[PDB]
Amino acid sequence: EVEALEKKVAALELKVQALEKKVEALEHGWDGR
Amino acid sequence: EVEALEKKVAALELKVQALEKKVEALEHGWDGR
Amino acid sequence: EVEALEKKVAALELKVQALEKKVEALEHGWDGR
Repeated sequence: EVEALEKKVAALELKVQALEKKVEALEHGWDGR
Repeated sequence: EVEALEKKVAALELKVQALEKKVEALEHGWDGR
Repeated sequence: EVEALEKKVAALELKVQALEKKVEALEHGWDGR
C-alpha cells in the first residue's frame, strides 16, 4: 500500500509542477502566452 | 492512517484534474475562455 | 514512511490551494488579472 501511494503522490507532484509552470506563464505573459 | 491518506490523495487527484481542465481552457482559449 | 508521506501530501495540498487561487483569478479576471 505505501509503495503504491508513494507512486500516486509522485504523479501528483509532477502534475502540480506542470500546472505551476503553465499558470506562471499565463499570469506573467511569458512568450506572449 | 493509510486509508485516510488514500482519501487525501484521491481528493488531490480530483482537484488536480479540475485545475488541468481549467488551465487547458485558458491556454487554448476554449469557448472564448 | 507514513509520516513522511503525510508531509508530501500536505505540501501538495498547499500547492493545489495556491494554484486554485491563481486560476480562479485568471478565469474571473480578479483585480484585472
